[PDB]
Amino acid sequence: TLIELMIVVAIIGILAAIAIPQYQNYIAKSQVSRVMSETGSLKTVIETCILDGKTAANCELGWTNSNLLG
Amino acid sequence: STAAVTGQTGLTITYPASATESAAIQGTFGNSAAIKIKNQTLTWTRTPEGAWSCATTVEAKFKPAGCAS
Repeated sequence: TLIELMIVVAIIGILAAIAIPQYQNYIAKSQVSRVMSETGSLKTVIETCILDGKTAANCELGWTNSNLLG
Repeated sequence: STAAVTGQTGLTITYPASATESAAIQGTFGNSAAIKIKNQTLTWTRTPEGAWSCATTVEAKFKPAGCAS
């Protein structure tokens, strides 16, 4: 019957109009936290170099490239 | 364990038999050491005048400030 198909169309329209949360916040926060951890890992080597009296060129960083450029 | 015959194969003692030669305590890494430094050596050498110093054959980034020479 026509009314059943119209109800199906209405249900499809209702489902398609679901509110989408701003998922950008979660991804951005996770990426910033990952960069936070990655950059804070270098604090140990930087502090040891500074307290050892080494120059900038003599401080060996164990840095590996990060895909976030952080 | 004596200077002539130590109890470990990784430790060697070069003892001066005269007044003009230097003494040495050499240790080669291994066993539980990292694979990267598996066969390097660290030596403490003593000149005939009685001055001690340290040398190491590992890479510079692994050298402590004491044996940077």
